[PDB]
Amino acid sequence: PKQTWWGDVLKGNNNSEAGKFVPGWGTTPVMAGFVVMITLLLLIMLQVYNHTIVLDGVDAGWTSLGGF
Amino acid sequence: PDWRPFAFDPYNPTGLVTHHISAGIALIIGGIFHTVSRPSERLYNALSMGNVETVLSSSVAFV
Amino acid sequence: MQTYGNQNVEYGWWSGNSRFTDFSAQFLAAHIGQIASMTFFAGSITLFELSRYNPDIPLYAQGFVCLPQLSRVGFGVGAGGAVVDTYPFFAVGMIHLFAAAVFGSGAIFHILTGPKVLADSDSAASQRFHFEWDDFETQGRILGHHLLFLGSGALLFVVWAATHGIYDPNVGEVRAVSPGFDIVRIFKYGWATPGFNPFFVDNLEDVMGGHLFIALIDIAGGIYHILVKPWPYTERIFTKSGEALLGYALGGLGLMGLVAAYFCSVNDVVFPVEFFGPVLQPNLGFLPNFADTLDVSASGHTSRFWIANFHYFWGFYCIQGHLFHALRASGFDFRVLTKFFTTETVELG
Amino acid sequence: MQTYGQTDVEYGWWSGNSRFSDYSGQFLAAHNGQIASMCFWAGSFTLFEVSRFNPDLPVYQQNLVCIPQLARAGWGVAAGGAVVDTYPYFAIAMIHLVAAAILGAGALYGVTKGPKVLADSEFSGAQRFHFEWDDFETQGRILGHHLLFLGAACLLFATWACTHGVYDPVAGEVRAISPSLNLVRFFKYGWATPGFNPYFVNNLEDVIGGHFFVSSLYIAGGIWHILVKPWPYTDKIFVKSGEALLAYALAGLAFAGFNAAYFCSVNDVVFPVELFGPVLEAKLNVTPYFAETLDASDGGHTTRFWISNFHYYWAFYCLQGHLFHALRSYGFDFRRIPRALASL
Amino acid sequence: TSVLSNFENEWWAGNVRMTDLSGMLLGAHLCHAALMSVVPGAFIVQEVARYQPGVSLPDQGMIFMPHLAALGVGVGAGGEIVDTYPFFVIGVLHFFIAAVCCAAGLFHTFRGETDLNDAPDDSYAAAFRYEWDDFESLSTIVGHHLVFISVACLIFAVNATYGTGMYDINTDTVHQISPNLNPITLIGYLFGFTPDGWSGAGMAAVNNMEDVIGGHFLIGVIDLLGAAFHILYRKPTPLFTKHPVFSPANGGWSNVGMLNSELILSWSVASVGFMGISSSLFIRYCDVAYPPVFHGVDRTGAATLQLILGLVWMLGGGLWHGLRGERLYAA
Ligand code: CL7
Ligand SMILES: CC1=C(/C=C/C(C)=C/C=C/C(C)=C/C=C/C=C(C)/C=C/C=C(C)/C=C/C2=C[C@H](C)[C@H](O)CC2(C)C)C(C)(C)C[C@@H](O)C1
Ligand SMILES: CC1=C(/C=C/C(C)=C/C=C/C(C)=C/C=C/C=C(C)/C=C/C=C(C)/C=C/C2=C[C@H](C)[C@H](O)CC2(C)C)C(C)(C)C[C@@H](O)C1
Ligand SMILES: CC1=C(/C=C/C(C)=C/C=C/C(C)=C/C=C/C=C(C)/C=C/C=C(C)/C=C/C2=C[C@H](C)[C@H](O)CC2(C)C)C(C)(C)C[C@@H](O)C1
Repeated sequence: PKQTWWGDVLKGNNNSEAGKFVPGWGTTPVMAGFVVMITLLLLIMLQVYNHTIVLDGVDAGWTSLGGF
Repeated sequence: PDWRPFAFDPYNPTGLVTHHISAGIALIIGGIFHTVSRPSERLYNALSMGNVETVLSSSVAFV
Repeated sequence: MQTYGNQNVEYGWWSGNSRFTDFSAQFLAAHIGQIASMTFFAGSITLFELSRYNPDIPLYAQGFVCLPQLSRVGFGVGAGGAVVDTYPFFAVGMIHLFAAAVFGSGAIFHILTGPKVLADSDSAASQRFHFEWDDFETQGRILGHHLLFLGSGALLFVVWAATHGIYDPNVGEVRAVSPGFDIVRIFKYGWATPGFNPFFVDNLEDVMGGHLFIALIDIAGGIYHILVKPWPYTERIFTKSGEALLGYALGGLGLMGLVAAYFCSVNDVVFPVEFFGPVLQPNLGFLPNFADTLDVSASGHTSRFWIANFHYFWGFYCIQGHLFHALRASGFDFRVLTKFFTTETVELG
Repeated sequence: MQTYGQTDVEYGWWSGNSRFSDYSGQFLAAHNGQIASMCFWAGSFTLFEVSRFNPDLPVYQQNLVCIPQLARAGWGVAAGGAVVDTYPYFAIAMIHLVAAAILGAGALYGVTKGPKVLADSEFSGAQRFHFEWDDFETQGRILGHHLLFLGAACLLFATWACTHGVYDPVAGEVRAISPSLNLVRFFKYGWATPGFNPYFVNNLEDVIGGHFFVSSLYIAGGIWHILVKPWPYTDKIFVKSGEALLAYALAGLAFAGFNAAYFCSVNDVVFPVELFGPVLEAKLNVTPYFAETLDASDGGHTTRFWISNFHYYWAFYCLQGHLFHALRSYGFDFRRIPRALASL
Repeated sequence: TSVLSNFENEWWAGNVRMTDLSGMLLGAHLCHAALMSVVPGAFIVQEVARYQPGVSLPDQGMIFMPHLAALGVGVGAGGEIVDTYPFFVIGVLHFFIAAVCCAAGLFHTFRGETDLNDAPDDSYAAAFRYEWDDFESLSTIVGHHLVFISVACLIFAVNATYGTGMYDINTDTVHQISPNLNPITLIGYLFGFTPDGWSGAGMAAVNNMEDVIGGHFLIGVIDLLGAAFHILYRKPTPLFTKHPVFSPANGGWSNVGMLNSELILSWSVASVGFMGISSSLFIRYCDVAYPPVFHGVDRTGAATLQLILGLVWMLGGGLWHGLRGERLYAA
């Protein structure tokens, strides 16, 4: 159990609050919303990549490279 | 970078920058929260956050 | 000295010259020796320069500080700044060396004559010279006598310029100069009103008048200080210690050195072009410089360059030394600086 | 300083000045030092610019800040905005350096031999100048004297402009300018009526008339504050500590700096083009800045660019410091920031 | 803190902690207004920075310049932007307003007293004491805010009619348009009774500036009268008290007319969502108030954005806070 200097610096981040949790649900409800949000985001991207969704003036193909 | 919707065109490189900026910030916030916030008993017991094997499982799925 | 609190301080040899701050005889000896060193420099360097003088090379191109100064004040310079006869320089250097020997003899005399303190010496008339680092009356008399000597020197310059003549680059040849006297024009040079700027004096007549004025002022002040004790307010303001007087003198000298450094680089009359070289220009990068204003290619630097830069540095570091000694004499010990990176306040009297 | 409740506060070297906040002699010494450094910068960089100056290239495209401002007040420019001689610049710089030396001497004195606390000085002329952070009556007279100096300087600038004359970009030379002054005009400028936008003054006569008005205002205010105590309601409104006065002063400086930066950016009568360069355009992105109407390639950046851009951020961070010190004087502890997260 | 759902003291819900703290709540609203006012000025300055004269506004993607140009700011005949400085002035003035609001919010969050119930007994600040139960207190708040909104609307109308007017779409340039004050004609739009027949989009089928300006005069006068009503009376009436409400507080309709903090918030949120949907219809169809010289012709995206926001506020926020308030009426 060497008491190095860097260990002194980092031990608080390592295991100061090890094994601690808040009871109940806590922030879990909020997390739910975030997941749903990204579940739309990714979905939209997929369809945009899939050409299911066609955004206005956004030609999902090699033609969009025009301008470089 | 441009935040107009045509940055979601996968073939236009202006999206990539626009991604790595915004997503980058999103991770920083996401970092800060997790550097401070504790888990929840419910999730902590469900996912067994005390056991590194759960981190392995989730990381392998992500990869 | 200072000796913050604790007296009887022990000084290493590196700071060993502070040991005799209380031994009046040794103090005299040290300063006579220093003046001997100065005049020895003058004479010996004059000869050292004469040895390698080239009439073909222009005077300022070769590295000199003494031949231009002698040639400026008469002393064997022909028309158009020509060094006709090189013997008067030899005579001047020789007299300086003889004076140096005299001064050094006096220095050793006092370093070995009697007691370290001039109070105890049983000469009963050398005791008239023992001083104190607290009494302002004696130091006022001393100041008066030294001012008398300075005024007598300025008078001698005025006389020698009146009779023997003196070089005038505007005239172009050694010439007697009438001593002007116009207090109005003296004060107009004091204000630096647009016509008259002190560092751009054009007529040696104005210089001579100013020197006459300076001689009068110094002699009058010397008489006044010999006769009159300092007023009480001067005891209120100034501290009475040796290091304090060193600080005052150092500040004055630093100012004078900076003034002379600026004088060299700019004025063309009192520093003629044919002897010292073309005027310099003051530059300021990190630190002030004086640019030669001439191609240093195959010509080195003019003597004016060397004089101006050396005296800028002399003046600057005399100012820094003045700050150091004033800070000590007021009571500030620099050891407290070591407490900078701690939580203890870096501050005392 | 704030020192929430606790006494005998320990300040690390990185926050060291707070230590002398409660001593008046050292306070004076520190501020003498600060103004000495300002004056020293003025003189030193006058000399520096003169040393790096070419009478050939355009003035504004050369990186300069002191020569153009000195020229704008005369002193070396004859016509067409070209610097002819350089010596008056050198003289002004030398006077500034000497004044800096004197002020720094005052500061160094205040540190060593001057009284640490003025009230404790034996001189009893020094005990006149002692002050306390909670006494608005004395600080009123201090304010009055400083306002007097400000107004005297403004009046001096006015008279120098009138008699000696300043640059006139409309005229193209140095002119002696008569003051075109009318109160109705100045209220038109204050209300920004369509013909009168105060950032777009067109005639220096109006500028100097405004300076006469401003000098009169400052002198009147100085006399008023020397003579008249602050009212009782001021005790209810304001706070009583050094940090609070620092916050007010920072707010005032931020306001002045924003006005100055915008002035430099948009006006072209006070800042003639031949000296400072073409006018700038405000541009917002993630952070505001002023950009050159003309091309900045091959010419670096004009003097106007540097001055206005620098002072915008001086003003902005002065505002941030104003907020910081105001909140500190409100008793708000910033140790709450790394503490709240610990609780969560 | 005046709530006991399950998670009152959670940091991610911490704003509820200011439910009764009047001073802190006032500061929080002021800081929020500072945000709401910073955005327009900042984005107007940013827009004017990149504005190009030759190209028209709809092709430059400006989302604040069109609304300013609709009021005759910096435009001339033919609907082309001439001078850009007045937009910059508008942005700067919004900066000033935001700075004042932020100063107030900082004062009331830290320097000011947290709870005005702790004010020093008629110290110019007990007059601002309010309670989420007594009706009289909140009545004067509603009245004064109505005063301000009414004065704003009247000012807009007066400017349009007398001073420098607005950019009239039909007349093709900026004009002081003569208002139409036929009250039956104006209030007919609310049911779709446009002069050219019934229309699906109420209030949005106006085909002339005179109708809108007359409507604004009418709204200003109505709101001023309502402001007088609420300031001068402050007393509950048999409209609020004794009206039917359906709630599980008592299963089935009841005439209680309950009052609560969450309930007031819910009504306000529903109102905002409704305004969002109405504005959605407006920008979809009404091109008198949105000249396609500036906002472009196709405007489905902005209308959809408004629709989504209106649904989120009216349905989501309104329902959530209404249900919470009704449940809290079990005290
Ligand atoms: C940036 C916003 C800001 C503004 C503009 C501002 N302050 Mg502050 N400000 C003060 C004065 C002040 C004045 C007079 C003033 C008006 O101009 C301002 N401020 C203005 C002091 C009373 C008070 C303490 C000031 C104080 O002690 O400042 C010292 C701070 C710094 C960074 C010096 C580091 C700068 C150099 C790069 C590094 C030098 C190293 C050195 C070369 C090596 C050794 C040399 C040696 C061996 C010879 C203060 C604070 C403080 C803060 C903070 C965060 C600020 N401020 C901020 C501001 C304290 O912590 C702090 C505070 O109160 O915490 C307790
Ligand atoms: C003010 C004060 C202090 C400061 C005191 C100080 C240090 C005061 C400073 C005094 C100075 C710097 C005095 C300088 C005086 C300069 C003089 C008298 C110049 C004389 C120059 C002459 C006569 C030149 C003459 C010619 C010479 C030359 C040829 C010219 O071509 C022309 C011509 C003929 C004019 C403290 C700090 C000590 C104590 C404080 O409490 C009070
Ligand atoms: C209300 C309030 C307060 C006040 C808070 C504030 C914000 C106070 C602010 C005061 C300000 C910002 C005053 C600003 C005044 C600006 C003035 C007076 C402009 C003056 C310009 C003049 C006089 C002439 C300028 C020219 C002169 C110049 C030479 C040119 O020729 C142009 C020309 C003609 C414009 C407190 C602090 C008292 C209490 C707080 O809690 C709330
Ligand atoms: C109190 C109550 C409840 C609530 C009932 C509800 C939902 C009541 C709804 C109340 C509303 C929606 C009132 C709003 C009225 C809107 C008005 C009066 C708008 C007037 C606008 C006018 C006159 C503007 C007109 C123009 C002005 C405008 C500038 C344009 O140029 C167009 C043009 C010319 C038409 C419950 C649900 C709790 C229980 C109910 O039984 C009773």
